[PDB]
Amino acid sequence: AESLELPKAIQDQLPRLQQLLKTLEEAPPVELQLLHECSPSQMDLLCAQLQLPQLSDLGLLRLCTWLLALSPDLSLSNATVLTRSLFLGRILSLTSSASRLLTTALTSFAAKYTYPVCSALLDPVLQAPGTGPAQTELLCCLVKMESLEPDAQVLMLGQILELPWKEETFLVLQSLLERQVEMTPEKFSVLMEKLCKTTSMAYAKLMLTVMTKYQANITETQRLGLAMALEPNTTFLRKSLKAALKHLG
Repeated sequence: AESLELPKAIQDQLPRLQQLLKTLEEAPPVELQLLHECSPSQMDLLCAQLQLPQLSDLGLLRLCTWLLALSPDLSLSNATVLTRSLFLGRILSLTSSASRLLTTALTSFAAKYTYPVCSALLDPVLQAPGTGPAQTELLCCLVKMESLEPDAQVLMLGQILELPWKEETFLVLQSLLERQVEMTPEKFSVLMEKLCKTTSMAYAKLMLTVMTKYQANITETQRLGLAMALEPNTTFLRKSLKAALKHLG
């Protein structure tokens, strides 16, 4: 309805692409190489017309294998678009842990496109209503990947801090913070402000990780802020948190 046009070669080769995808459900052909004709907006349109969200798990894994062999590499933004089209709907639809094939497809694609996969799925997954352990376990796994390099971890931390904070975010953030990711004092200030401003075990563990792994960054005002956030007897991990707090004094 928005009338964006696919690149000429793509419009022309489109039944061939639909053909190839069907075979995957039954080394990449040059037709897949045509993905490079697309801007990311065109890639989004193309993915929808290919009906990528509707591939079987097997078709998905096979297509990911082909995508991983593409040379040159997909650009950051094109890889971001493809990731969402390939995986977002499937992940959001989970009511149980991801199948072996889904997990294999996602992790092998992320092993190469680590930052693009993580940045592509983090926001929409966390911002979706009713996101649960089946969704957060995959996000936790992504952010723990050894191939998510130190600078990409810094970038993901910045992205997580900008999200509204609820239990699912606490889990993913704690997983990333366990890796000892560096933060500018400005980012650390945001983290502390949100932390100091609760009933869950996930919030307790997040708090504990921050107080123990980032002790060197905690200012006296932040310490007092933590002190206030801890007073009540309703909180989880009271004893460990009090101990961690006393250590900062």
